[PDB]
This record gives sequence, C-alpha cells and structure tokens, in this order.
Amino acid sequence: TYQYNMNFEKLGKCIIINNKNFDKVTGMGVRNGTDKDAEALFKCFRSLGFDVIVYNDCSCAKMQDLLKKASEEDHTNAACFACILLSHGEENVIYGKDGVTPIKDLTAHFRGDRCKTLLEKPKLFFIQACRGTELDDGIQ
Amino acid sequence: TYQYNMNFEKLGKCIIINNKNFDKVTGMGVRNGTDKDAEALFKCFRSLGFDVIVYNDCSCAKMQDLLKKASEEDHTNAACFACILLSHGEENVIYGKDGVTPIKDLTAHFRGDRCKTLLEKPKLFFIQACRGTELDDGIQ
Amino acid sequence: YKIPVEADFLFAYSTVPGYYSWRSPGRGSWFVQALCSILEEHGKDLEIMQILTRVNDRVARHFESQSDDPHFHEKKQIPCVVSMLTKELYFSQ
Amino acid sequence: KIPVEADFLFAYSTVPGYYSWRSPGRGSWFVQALCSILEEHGKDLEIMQILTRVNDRVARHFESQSDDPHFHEKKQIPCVVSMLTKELYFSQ
Amino acid sequence: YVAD
Amino acid sequence: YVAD
Repeated sequence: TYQYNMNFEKLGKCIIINNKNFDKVTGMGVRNGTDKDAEALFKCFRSLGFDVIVYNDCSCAKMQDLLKKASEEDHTNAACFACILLSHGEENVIYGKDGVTPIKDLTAHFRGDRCKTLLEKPKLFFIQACRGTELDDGIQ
Repeated sequence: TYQYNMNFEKLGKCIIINNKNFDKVTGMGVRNGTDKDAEALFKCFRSLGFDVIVYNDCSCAKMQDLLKKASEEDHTNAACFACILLSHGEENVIYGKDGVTPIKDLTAHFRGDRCKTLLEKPKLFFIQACRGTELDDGIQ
Repeated sequence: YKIPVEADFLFAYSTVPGYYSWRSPGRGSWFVQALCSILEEHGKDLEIMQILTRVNDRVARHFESQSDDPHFHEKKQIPCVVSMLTKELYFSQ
Repeated sequence: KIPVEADFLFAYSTVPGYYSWRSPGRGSWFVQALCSILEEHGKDLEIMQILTRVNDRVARHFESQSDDPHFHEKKQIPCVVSMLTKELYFSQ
Repeated sequence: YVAD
Repeated sequence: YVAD
C-alpha cells in the first residue's frame, strides 16, 4: 500500500564496518571512541531485528569485497538491507585502512539491476565520517 | 514540539523561477512544457497558502540577485520559505538563459547566519533540472 | 544555545545525482506533474516527507520515457530528497 | 520496470563538505543520537521521523569544545538522502 | 519525453 | 571532540 512490506522471515543483514586504525601511509589518526559507537550500533540494530556482523579496520579492497559479496547473497527472505560505515572520510569518499574509496562504488553493488533479491526493498546506509573540512559556527 | 510551528501571520513566500528560453551560446534548447509546470505549481502552492511569485527566463545574475534580495526581506511573520527551480541543469549546477550557476550559491543566501528571520524555519527548494547525463534503464 | 547554519533545509530534486530528468513538451515534467498531483490530494493532511515519498513512488512507477532511440527508449526516473529538517512539517493547523 | 537507483536511503552524519564530531570518550554525536532515538522509538516511528529526531537531537544538544579558537563551540547537522518509495517501519 |  |  503506502508502506514497505515487512513480512519476511528475516528483517535483514546489517553490515557494520568499523575502521579505527589506519595505515601509517594514509596519515589519518586513530578514531578513538569508534568502538564505543560500534557496540552501541550493534546493540541497537540487533534490537530492531537485524542479523548484524561487524568488520574492523578494513582495507578499501576489503570493504569493496564485503559489500560485493553481500549484494550477491540471497535476500529473498529479507525485508531489507542495512550497512553502517564508521571511518575517516572526505567529500564523496570513505577511508579504508590503506586509503580511500568512493562511497558510490560501495553502494552501487545494490542497484536493482545488480541485486535482484533486494529489488523493491529498502537499502539503508548510515555513514559517520567527514565530507569536507568546513565548520559550522552556529547562530543566535 | 516535534513539528515546525505553523502559527504565523502568513505561510510564506513561494518563488518560482521558470526558465524556458536560453541563449544560443549555452547550447541549451527551449524547455517546452515548462509553462505547464509553472502554471501547475503556482496554482498548487497558492492553495497551500503561500504568497507565490513567478519569474521567467532569468539570467544567472538575476537568479542570484532575486534570491539574495529575498533572503534580505523580513520573514518574521512567515512560517517558512519555498523556492522552485525549473530549468536545464547538470550536477550541482543550474542554468540561467545567461549560462550556469551553482545551486549551492543560490540557497546559501538562506543559511541560518545569513537569514536570521528564517532561522529555525523550514527552507524548501524544489528543483526540476538534470543532474548529469546518465540514464536509468530500469529493471523487471 | 546555538543552531547550525545548514539546519532546516530541504531539497526535492526531480532526479538523483548524475542522471537526466524527464519532461513532456505537452504534459510538463514528470516530477512536477507528480508533485502537484500529490499536493492537490494531500497538501494539508500529510507530512512533507510523506508527500515527497509518495511523489518518489509515483515518478518511479507511472512513468517511462518513449523515444525511437535505443539510448532514450523506455527509461526510468527516481526523484531525490535531501532533508536537514529538525521537525516534522505540515502545511496547516 | 523499476528505477535501479530507487529504494535507497543514506543517513550521513553531516552535510556535504563539513566535519563530523566524535567524542573519544562518548563516541560520535550522530551515532549517540541515532542510538538513543532508536533504542526508544525505532519500533514505532517511520524511518524519516526517526532521522528527523536524530537531526534535531544532533543540531541542538551538541556543541564542540576544543582549544583551537577556530574549532571551539562548533555545530553540526546530519544529512538524509532518500529514494525510498514507501514508508518504513521496523515492525509488523 | 525530453531530458532536462 | 575531534573531526572525522
């Protein structure tokens, strides 16, 4: 009707990528506290009914690999899909431990023409990272 | 509470920029059927209670100025603000008969710090323009 | 105390980043057709995001571009909403 | 036929071009808010409502505090991008 | 139809 | 307070 059908054996898979330590080359510091979030996110999404698995300090290749494999899994009995990214980031890109990779490439795998089992089902991405360097001063 | 406060003298301004004709030098063509939209949009937003103004075939300078002036007006007694854009576009950019201008420059005029009277109030922008050249083939 | 300067902004794009937007020289653009259609019907009784979600679905379904070119023949379109709103928005009461 | 780009939703911790503030002690602001709003209404509010509350919660309650006068008392607002075509509820 |  |  007007809402997504949530009538499935499973709610969906929730992938949580938690990058805390980065390669010396990347020049990015350690994201302390990122574990405090991951645990909180893990508990939260588990409570909603997600079958959540967490991946730590992943190389760009790794992250690409995971999201690709997952898009190739069979989501026929899943109500939806959810992915969470906790890392360093910049405009349009996210950091792996070895470098950066385009967010659009990580999410493209789930396009309808590339992941039928999730066709017409919500695909959720939560990203906690930077998107630039500008700051917000506030007002009044 | 959990809803934007709607108790104001008036709902607000609804600016509609209807670009149908462009300069040959831009290589853009007449956007036929845009008047239909403009006519529809205005009648429609008028019903909601907005004080709608319709501008036609604007230059880039015009669009900028037009919007800046609007942000400099007194929105104290208005529940919110709404702006509609009907023209040619490309990612992050919007055409004027003149040429091209960043959509962000147009909306920046209403930032909290730059438009105190519209602070804590919803600033809405509807945009009918292209954001690139890709085509969605579809599925199933 | 203070508030973000980017707060309370909402963008309703006829299409997603990097794609085309469809318009009928006689009927007008799809997105605008749909938007107006839904606003006539639920303008005062639905929350803004509700309206726009409905618009998204309408443009997603109902329409399909007809052209005698392999590239422009039978293509789809999906709008794109960007919200920085901090409260629910209703156009009445 | 369905748009291959449809039914996607992105909940960014910040708007394009800005910074996201994480508290090495309590964790990032977006996640804190997202978790609290979830572990309290996740089962009864539509997805957009939830995210709006996270936006508000983040927009208000938080405000940076660092030495660098240029990184002192800064604010942040999350960004939600939606291509959903139906309402989303995590139940029933 | 036509692209915009 | 740090940035990501």
